[PDB]
Amino acid sequence: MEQAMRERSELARKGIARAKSVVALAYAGGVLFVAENPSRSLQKISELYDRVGFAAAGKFNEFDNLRRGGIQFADTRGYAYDRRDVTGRQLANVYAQTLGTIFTEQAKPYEVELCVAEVAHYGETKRPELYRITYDGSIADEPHFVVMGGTTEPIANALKESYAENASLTDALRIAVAALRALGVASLEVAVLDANRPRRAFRRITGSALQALL
Amino acid sequence: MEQAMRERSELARKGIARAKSVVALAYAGGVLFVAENPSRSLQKISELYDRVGFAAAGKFNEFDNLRRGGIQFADTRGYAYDRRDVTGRQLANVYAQTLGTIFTEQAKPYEVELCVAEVAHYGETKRPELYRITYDGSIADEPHFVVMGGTTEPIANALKESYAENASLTDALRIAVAALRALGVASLEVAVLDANRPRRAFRRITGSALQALL
Amino acid sequence: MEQAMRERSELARKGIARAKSVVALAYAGGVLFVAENPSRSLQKISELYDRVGFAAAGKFNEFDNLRRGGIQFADTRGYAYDRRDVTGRQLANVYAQTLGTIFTEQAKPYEVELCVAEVAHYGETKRPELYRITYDGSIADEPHFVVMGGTTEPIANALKESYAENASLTDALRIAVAALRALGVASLEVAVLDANRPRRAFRRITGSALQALL
Amino acid sequence: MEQAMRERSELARKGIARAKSVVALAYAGGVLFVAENPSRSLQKISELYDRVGFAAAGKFNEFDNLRRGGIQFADTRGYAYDRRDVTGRQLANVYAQTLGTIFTEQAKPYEVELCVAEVAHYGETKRPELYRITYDGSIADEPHFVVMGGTTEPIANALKESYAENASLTDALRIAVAALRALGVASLEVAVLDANRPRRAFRRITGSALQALL
Amino acid sequence: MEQAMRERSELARKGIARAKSVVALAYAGGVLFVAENPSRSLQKISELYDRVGFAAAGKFNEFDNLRRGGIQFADTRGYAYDRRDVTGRQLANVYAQTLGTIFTEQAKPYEVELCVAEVAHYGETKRPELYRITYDGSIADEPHFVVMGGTTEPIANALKESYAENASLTDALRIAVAALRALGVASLEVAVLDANRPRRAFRRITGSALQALL
Amino acid sequence: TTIVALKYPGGVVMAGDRRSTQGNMISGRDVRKVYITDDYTATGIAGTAAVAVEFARLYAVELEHYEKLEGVPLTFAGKINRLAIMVRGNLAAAMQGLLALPLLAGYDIHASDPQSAGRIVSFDAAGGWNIEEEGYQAVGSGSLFAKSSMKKLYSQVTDGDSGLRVAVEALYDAADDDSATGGPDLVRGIFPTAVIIDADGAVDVPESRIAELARAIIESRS
Amino acid sequence: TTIVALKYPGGVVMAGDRRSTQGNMISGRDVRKVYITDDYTATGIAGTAAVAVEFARLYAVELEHYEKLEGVPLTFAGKINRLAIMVRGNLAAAMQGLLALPLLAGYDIHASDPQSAGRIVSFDAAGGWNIEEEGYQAVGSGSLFAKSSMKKLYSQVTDGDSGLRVAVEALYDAADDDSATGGPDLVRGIFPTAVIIDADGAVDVPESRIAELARAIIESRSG
Amino acid sequence: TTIVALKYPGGVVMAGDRRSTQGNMISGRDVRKVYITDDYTATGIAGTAAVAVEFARLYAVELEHYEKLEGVPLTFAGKINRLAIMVRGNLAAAMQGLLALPLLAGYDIHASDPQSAGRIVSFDAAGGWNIEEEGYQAVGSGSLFAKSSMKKLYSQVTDGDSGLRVAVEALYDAADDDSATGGPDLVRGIFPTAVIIDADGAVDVPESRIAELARAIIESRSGADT
Amino acid sequence: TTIVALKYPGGVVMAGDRRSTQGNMISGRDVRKVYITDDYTATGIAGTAAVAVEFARLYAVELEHYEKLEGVPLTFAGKINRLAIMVRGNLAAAMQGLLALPLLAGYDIHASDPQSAGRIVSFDAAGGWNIEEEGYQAVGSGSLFAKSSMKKLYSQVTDGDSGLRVAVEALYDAADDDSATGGPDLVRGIFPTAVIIDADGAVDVPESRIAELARAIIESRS
Repeated sequence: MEQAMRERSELARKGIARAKSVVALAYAGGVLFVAENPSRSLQKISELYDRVGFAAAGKFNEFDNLRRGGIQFADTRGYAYDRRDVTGRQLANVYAQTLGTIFTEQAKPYEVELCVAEVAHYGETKRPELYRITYDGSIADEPHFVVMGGTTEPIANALKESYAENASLTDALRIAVAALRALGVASLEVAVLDANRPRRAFRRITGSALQALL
Repeated sequence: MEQAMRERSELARKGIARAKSVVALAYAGGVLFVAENPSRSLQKISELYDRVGFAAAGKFNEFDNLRRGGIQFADTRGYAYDRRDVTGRQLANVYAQTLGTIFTEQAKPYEVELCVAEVAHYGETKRPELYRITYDGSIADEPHFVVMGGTTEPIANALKESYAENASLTDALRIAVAALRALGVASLEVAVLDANRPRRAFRRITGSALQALL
Repeated sequence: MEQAMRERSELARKGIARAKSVVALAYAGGVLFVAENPSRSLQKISELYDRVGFAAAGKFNEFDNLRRGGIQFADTRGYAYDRRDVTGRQLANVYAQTLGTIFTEQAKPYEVELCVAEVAHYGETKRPELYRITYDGSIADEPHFVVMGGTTEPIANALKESYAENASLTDALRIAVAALRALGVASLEVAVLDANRPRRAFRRITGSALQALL
Repeated sequence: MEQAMRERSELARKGIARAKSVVALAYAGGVLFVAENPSRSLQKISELYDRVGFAAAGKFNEFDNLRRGGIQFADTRGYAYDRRDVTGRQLANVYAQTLGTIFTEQAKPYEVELCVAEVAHYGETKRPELYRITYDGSIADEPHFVVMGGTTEPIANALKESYAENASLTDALRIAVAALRALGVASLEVAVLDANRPRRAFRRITGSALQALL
Repeated sequence: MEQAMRERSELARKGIARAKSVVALAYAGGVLFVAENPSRSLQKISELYDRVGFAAAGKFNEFDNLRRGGIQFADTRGYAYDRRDVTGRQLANVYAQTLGTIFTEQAKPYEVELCVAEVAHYGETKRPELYRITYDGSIADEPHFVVMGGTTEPIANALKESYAENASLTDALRIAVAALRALGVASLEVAVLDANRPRRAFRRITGSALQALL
Repeated sequence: TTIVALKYPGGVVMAGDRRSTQGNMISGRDVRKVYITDDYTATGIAGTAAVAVEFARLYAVELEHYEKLEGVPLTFAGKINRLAIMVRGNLAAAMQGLLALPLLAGYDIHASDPQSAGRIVSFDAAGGWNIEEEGYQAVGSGSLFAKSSMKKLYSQVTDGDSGLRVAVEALYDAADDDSATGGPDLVRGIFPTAVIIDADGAVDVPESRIAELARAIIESRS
Repeated sequence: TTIVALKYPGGVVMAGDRRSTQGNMISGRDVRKVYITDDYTATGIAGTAAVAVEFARLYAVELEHYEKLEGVPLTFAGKINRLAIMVRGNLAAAMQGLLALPLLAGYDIHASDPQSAGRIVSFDAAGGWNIEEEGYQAVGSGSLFAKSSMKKLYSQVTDGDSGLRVAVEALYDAADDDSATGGPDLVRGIFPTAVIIDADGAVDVPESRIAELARAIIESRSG
Repeated sequence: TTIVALKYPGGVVMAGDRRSTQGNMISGRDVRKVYITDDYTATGIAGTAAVAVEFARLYAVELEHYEKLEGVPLTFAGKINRLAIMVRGNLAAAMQGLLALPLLAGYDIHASDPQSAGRIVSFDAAGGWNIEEEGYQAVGSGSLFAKSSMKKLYSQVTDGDSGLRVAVEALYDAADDDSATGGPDLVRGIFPTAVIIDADGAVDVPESRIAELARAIIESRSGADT
Repeated sequence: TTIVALKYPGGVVMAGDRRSTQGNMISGRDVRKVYITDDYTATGIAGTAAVAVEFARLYAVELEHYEKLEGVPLTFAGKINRLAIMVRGNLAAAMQGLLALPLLAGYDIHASDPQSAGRIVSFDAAGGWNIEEEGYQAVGSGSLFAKSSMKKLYSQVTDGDSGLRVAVEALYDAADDDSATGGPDLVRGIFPTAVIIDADGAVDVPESRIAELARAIIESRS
């Protein structure tokens, strides 16, 4: 089966490489999500829980399934225990377990790459956390940024070059959009995990407001 | 039949070979776990029960599954009988059985290698026990140390050379780290089963605590 | 499927031939079990019931499964009927049926060889019984001794040459350890079915007691 | 699937041809079973019900399964209806159906050949009945004798030559043992269905009794 | 899958061609069944219901299964509705469906050919009905006679030549036995569905009576 | 309801009345309660109508089902066992008021002595059975009167004819003392039904012969 | 119903009456309540008829079933356990009124001392069992009367013959004081049934011998 | 049975009596009803013995189970929820008479203000829970008497030591008025048990300290103090 | 029934009476209620006979089952838990009247201080357990009388011998005040049974020694 898993890995890798790109960056404000997205209504960035966000690249129906699954998991846990007990690390761990099971047992692997991010609770000091989960369930935490989908090399290099820790929202956005180029309101999906919010940190930046930061 | 088993055996072995390394060493105060681990929150060393610890090399989602399964088993046994009835030999046995089943019946074999360790109960004299369970369910207990993941030969040789029975925590760390080199706080995961603890022997060494030893 | 049966039989045969060896010998005091075993906690010799013992060669997780299954069977029968109704023959028979099923229906054959032995009940005269069950469920009763695991030929002959009926424990032990050579306390697992015991005939011979015998 | 069926037939035929031989002969006093059997405790001839007996050649674990299955069937029928409603024909019929199923569905065919025999009830006149069931579920009733296992040709010829209807027990035994030669108490298993018995017609002939007859 | 179907058909056709022959003939009395059958106790002709009969050629254990299945079906329907609601057409239709399923889904096709026959109820006028169901579930109703098993051509030709509608029992028997030759009481199984029977039309003709008819 | 059975030299006879009641009201006059269940057995059933018919019908099916599967009929012991098991199966329902009890009459073709091969077997609600050894038995609301009558008349039984007469008279006595059991109805021409079983087999007794017996009994007591 | 069992030197004897009642009405006069269940055991059962017959029949099947499967008979302890488990299985039904209790008599071929190898075992509705150590036991509606009689007569038991006599007399006393237990019927010629078990196995006692015993008892009390 | 808990500046204390009764009969004198369930929590349980021990044992297992699986302990809210859910699971049995109610005492390490990080939570048979805001709580046959006593004495609580004294005195008052609650046994030397929890974690209070408190209370009410 | 257990220096003793009753009637005189369940434990059970025997038998099997599977015996705490769980398993049946309660006596080989390594554990119907800290315990219809007796006698216990005497006397007092508990039967020669457990393991006390104790107690009170 050496070739079996070999072929499954190829199929997924190709699908993802063929998809549009997404980046997540840590900034003084919180965490910033920027994705190439032409669609008006189909989303690749999403809230999961109070301080936890989600971004994906690849086949939409597949990462949307995982998005819903994550929300289900997060809401279920917060109710069985408490809201404060749900963490981005817990969600990343469950996505790893899930993709791993999908990768080896599903008829076809999921052609997706996920990012789970978490910011501090209101009034706390805690470095943002970024987790990247790939199609085979491999998982990695990143300190500063995550790039997914399409040809990531140029984008990651551009970030590795221009990325500054604790940049403002505007500077972070510009850095991100530029790295992505390696773009206007109509082709971008933007949102942040705003650590300054009391409970729900996730907020989308759209239309005029998004224009203002460009 | 015979060929298929060989291939599953090849797939698992290669994966284990490709992963980062881990060592466990018996020492005067208990057992020391040292693993190459860049991650801030993803762990390959863990508590299982009062006097029992766990370390793994290989695919994270897979050994994390086994970690959780072990904890489930231990806590259940302890509750159904008594805490003192849970042993490292017992856990090793159950991992052997589990991995054996996984290896022959799962869609893909688990690319993992496990170590289960146990130290004496508080105020008792009992040599630490080290068990190594491989991907096919094969099991063996080592007197002095266990090496898992990546290229083990140089590491095992280095240990076979520098290993002293009943070394201090500091000396054991040096031997361990060095053997691994064949690595700063930021790239190491360290923990011990401290036989001097009253009940829960497992304790992580990180940051400043880790610094004193290095 | 003729080829498939051929391959399974080869897989098991090749697996046991790679394992450490074990002998069981009828002796003046009962049955003696001697196995090459470096491990201190992992066991290949075991009690099954009052007058019935078990020894195995091969893959540990697999023969340990069978060991536990046997104990389950024996304890259940004894409870449903009476203790005196459990016999070595009965257990050997059930292992034969079990391994036969495993050999033809499991994903992989069990790489094991087992010995079931029985001695007389306290104060009775009855020749000890030795049964050997192989990986395909074939079963044979032996009058004097059983050899399992690794390269059995030299051991069997070394035994067929030196074996004396009704030898003392010490003589039996040396005969056995010698036949095996074709080994100190630290590399041997030893136990007997002691017909002189009132109920539970199984007793291990370890440490100082075993040393004085070698 | 024509090839698979051919290989299944070939495997079973070979196994049976490799096994020790057994004969059943109708005689004046009932039916005589004689089998080559070195074992002290493993049996290939057995009681099934009041007037019904069983003999088998081939793989022991497999024909012992069928033995137990038949006894289960007989005892159940007798209890659900009446003892007198259990017949050899009935049992032969159920073995045919069972082996047929096993031959086509099981992972590996049973390497066995069965004989079911029945004698008259006490004080009745009724020719003994002998049924032979082969590995594929084929069934045949024989008037005078049945030969199973190993190389049957010479044995069947010897019988075809020396067989006399209504021979005495001693003459029948000699005829049988001789036909088999084409053996002392220690290598023979002997039993009869004794039509002269009030209810349970099955009785073994062992040790001195058998020795005296030989 | 064209070949697989071809092979299954071939296997069944061969098995049936290798079996002993059976004929069923309509006559003034009702249907007549005559089969080549050496056996004293194994039957290939049977009573299915009050006015319905069953005959089969091929592998005994397989057609006996179908015989029992049909009796189960008939008795159940009769109980569920009314006896008079059970018909030959009904049973033949159920056999077609059953053998169709067996032929495509069983591990091995059934090597059987069935005849279902029905005569008028007492005091009614209704042509007998003969149905022939083959191994693949194909079904055909015949006006005058049915031939199954072995080499049917010569037998069918002989019938096609000497068959007379509304023949007497003795004449029909002779015609049938002769067609079959292309035997004595000891090698024939004979039975008839007797129209001039108030409820159960099936009756066997054996021993002295059969001889008289001959 | 009353159902009687008695052994005579060479066979057995079973007879049953025709009445059904709903409380005090007569709800039926022609109920048939005695069924031939195979060539050598008959079953008479007292109690819940729905259950009684099921028993007789299913039992006869079961007997012939065995015969057709196995090529031979059940032994008599086997026939008893199957009926007992069927009755036990109804225990739960019987405890809810759906209670019916069979009486089994048969001729055992495998018996040593054909003179006494007749069999009568009674059953309780839990599937208990008893092979009657005293020559007669009865079940139903009038069974006590029927048996106290047979106790006095049974000595007159020397053949099938006298056996039948005594059975009909026992039924008559049951109807005389039990309002839930119906006597011969001369106005409507409805009489008890009966089955006789012997070496030849089980056969229905013609109404005309039972009518004649009834008239003789009636004349005798006038 | 009354069933008695007692040990004598070398064996055991068990006897039972023949009566069944439906309330006050006598519903049977020839019921057999004592069954040989294997070569060395007999079971007598009091209570619900349907349950009693099932027990005896199924139990004997189970005993021989084991023997055929395993090549050897159950030990006596095993025989006890299987009967107990079977009784326990009926507990639910027994609580609904389908209650039956076995009395087990046997000869243990594996016993050390053949003089006292006789065994008597009683059972309760939950499957509890007791190996009787006082020499005799009884179950059924007349068991008290039978035991109080044996209490006085047991000293006369020195062999199988006297053992049988005492058993029959205990049954007689039970029938004398309990209307649900039947005494010897001299008019019909129906008597209690009995089984004797010794080293040669379990055998049915001939009616003629029991009849003779009954007549002697009767003559003795006429006086 | 009586179990009391109260908050003092910097922590919380929980104490329970030692008695069990079967009707009027004293069936036990040394029952321990207060269990440390993790580093920062203790559970005291009144009601059916079998159910009480199950709760404490299983709950402690569950807490540590989560910690080992997830690498971090449940938040205090989570610990409350899990206990409540466990209690609700027993509702059916409780309605059959197998009723037991826990009282939960804890120190919330994540609380803003460490002075008031002590927590007391009560539970009803249906899994209802309430975080106590009035400083103290009690459960069991003597809980009314204990609470009416604490109502008067609570103003004297200014530290762990006085908190412990008030808890022991409330138990004393409960035993004084409720025959199903046991007072200090000076003859046998058996006393109520107690746990104190602060920033350094939950610890068992030494019997000797409780004995000393009991003696002072006793002497104070004799007038031997005077 | 009465079953008593008490700790003495170096071990523990358990003793039980021999009586069974069915209402007022004495139904047994030789019932054995105290069983050695492993090398270092004994169980005495009061209540429903069928349940009591099951407990002792199954419990002993379970203990040795664990030892054979795991190579080592359960800790004493584990032995307690398993018994408790087994008792809880019977709760439903116990509520239907099949109630039995075990008393557990043992010697903990892992205990620090061998003088006080004796253990006595009581159990309630729901699986509740209590490790006794006052030195003795009793269960059954006479357990109150036995404990009131031991309360006065326990100070005399200084060794196994005196422990045994106090246990037998407590049983004697139980029998004296409770008709469901049997006293020594000097006519039949039947006495309470006892087990002693110390560092050398659990052993049955010879009948002769118990008989001697009984006679002394009797003479003492005459």
